[PDB]
Amino acid sequence: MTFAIKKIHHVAYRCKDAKETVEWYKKMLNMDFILAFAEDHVPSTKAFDPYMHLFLDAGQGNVLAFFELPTQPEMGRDENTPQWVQHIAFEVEDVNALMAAKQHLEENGVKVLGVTNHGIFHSIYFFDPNGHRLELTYNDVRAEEKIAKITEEMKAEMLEEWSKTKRAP
Amino acid sequence: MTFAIKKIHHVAYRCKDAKETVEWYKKMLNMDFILAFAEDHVPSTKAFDPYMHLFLDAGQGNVLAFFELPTQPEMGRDENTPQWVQHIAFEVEDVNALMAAKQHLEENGVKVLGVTNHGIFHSIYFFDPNGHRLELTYNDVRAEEKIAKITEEMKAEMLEEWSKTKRAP
Ligand SMILES: [Zn+2]
Ligand SMILES: [Zn+2]
Repeated sequence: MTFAIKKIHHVAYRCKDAKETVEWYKKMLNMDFILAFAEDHVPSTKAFDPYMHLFLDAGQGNVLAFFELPTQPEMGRDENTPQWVQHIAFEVEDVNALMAAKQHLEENGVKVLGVTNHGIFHSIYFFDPNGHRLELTYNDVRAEEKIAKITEEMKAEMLEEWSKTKRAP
Repeated sequence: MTFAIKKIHHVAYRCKDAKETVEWYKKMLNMDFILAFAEDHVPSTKAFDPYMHLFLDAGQGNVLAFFELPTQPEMGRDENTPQWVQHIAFEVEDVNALMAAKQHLEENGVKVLGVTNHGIFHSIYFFDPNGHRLELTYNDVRAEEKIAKITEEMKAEMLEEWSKTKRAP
């Protein structure tokens, strides 16, 4: 291979209101507003169809990005997929940070589920003001040791068995 | 604030076939398979409803994650939102890496759009085997200088004007 992925540059979703979204992510998660692009038409088309594209700081140079499309029909969803599948999780340093976040969100009126033990990490869950599913998580102190038990042979075997049976291997 | 977001921990989407997805991301983008969770029922429910949750290495500890839900109705989409809105972009080091990636993808039969100049970064676009919109990008050498021209006052003003008019400020 002549190239390697460095990191996630940005992950983009639709939002209902750019200013309300910027304000919420700053207030609830201290995520700073980096920049915005905006145009009154979609590239290569003439028709009036404005958008605002916003970048938010998600840490270590990662960006959480939104588009507001004020002349498009209201955002919907993939009705064939459960809500818990599509989500974004952000890492916090440790349990003290996760509990701090949980308390802060609750004090600001956000319903928070958790803490949930996923073995290699521990998480809390809440919705953003656009209905996106968010997760905050910290890695278990023994996470790398538990992951390292998965050998390349086990990975191959698990995928093959799953491909054959579509039951948990 | 008593906590800070460190980075994106994982971003999750649905995939149609776990093994084909793992194989494609390794072949096309050299993204390694880290681990998988699988169960035959969704937590807290009894009914047969298996899933496989896979983590792929997206660089610097970021994870691109997928779920395969083999007993659910086929994946769909939000029909009220254009395809170009929801997407994920991964960073490459520089133009040589982006052109290497473009050539590699094309040699493996992937249609690639680009290179597109976005001023602060340069990008190529292609679909994954699940219909997700992918982007590879490298940052312009003067990107930080161009972004630094946006003062906190300009950000406030742009959001206020946009909130009022819903036209590009
Ligand atoms: Zn998760
Ligand atoms: Zn993009």
